[PDB]
Amino acid sequence: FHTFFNEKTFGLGEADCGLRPLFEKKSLKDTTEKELLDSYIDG
Amino acid sequence: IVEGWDAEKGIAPWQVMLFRKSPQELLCGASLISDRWVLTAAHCILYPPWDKNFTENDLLVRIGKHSRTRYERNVEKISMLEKIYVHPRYNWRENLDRDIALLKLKKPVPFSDYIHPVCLPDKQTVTSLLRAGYKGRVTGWGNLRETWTTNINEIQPSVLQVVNLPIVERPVCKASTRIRITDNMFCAGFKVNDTKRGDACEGDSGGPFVMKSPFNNRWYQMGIVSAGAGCDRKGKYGFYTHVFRLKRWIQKVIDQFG
Repeated sequence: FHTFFNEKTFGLGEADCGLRPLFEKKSLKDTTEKELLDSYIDG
Repeated sequence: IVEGWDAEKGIAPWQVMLFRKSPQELLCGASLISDRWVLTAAHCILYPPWDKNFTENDLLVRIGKHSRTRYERNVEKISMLEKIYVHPRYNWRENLDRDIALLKLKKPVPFSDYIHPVCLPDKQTVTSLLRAGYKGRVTGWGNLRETWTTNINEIQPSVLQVVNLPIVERPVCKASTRIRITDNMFCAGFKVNDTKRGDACEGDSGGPFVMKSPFNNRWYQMGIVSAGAGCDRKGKYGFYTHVFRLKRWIQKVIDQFG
């Protein structure tokens, strides 16, 4: 994950963004996420 | 949120409630990008003909909440707003174009199991993830149905609400309304002819349309709920503000004022 904004002005948070403490942080998934995954048929 | 479901505690830690101080009513959704900058519909802040000229002093923001009103102790943290930056080409007189708002907290929000930022799109992600028919998750404390069926009190979910939605072909949507779907918006909704119904409602305006990347496993706020089709608007598809298309402006502000 190659960051953008300046840690200094943006604020702490970018590096580990978008990964869920209770979810991604344990491999564990959420009741409906496989729904999202499977919507990706294009490319 | 219509035909949404309850959210598992934590399922979207980025979710922020945008509160009115006096009186106290829910005002809008709002994503969190970093322990100090937060994202919302500009219209959630400055729409005059619905009486909105809100300022930093009038509002709070509520981070990592579940129960729409149980002041969840030892979980939700209440940040105060230091300043609100509104895309300045956003002109509430024309249309919903550039319906975007950045809010700087006074105090860096602590992260917990329930507070934790959302990633943002890079052109790379946009192009692989923002496709006609790809589904994306919208979360909110907007009302649950058409507003004079049953009783306000039912229809106002008691915890945070979740709903995924397919992205809509730009002609399909464009054709569907006399509002200009600009360069800087996208459309989410199930097929006109469809067997679920999911959408966002006024109260949901401001929060995050979000998709998870399968390449790097991360959650990216492609949009802002800009004008859902759920509830009273009952038009055809929801418009979202394209977050990426405005990343240039986002940085202009942070860097200037962070």
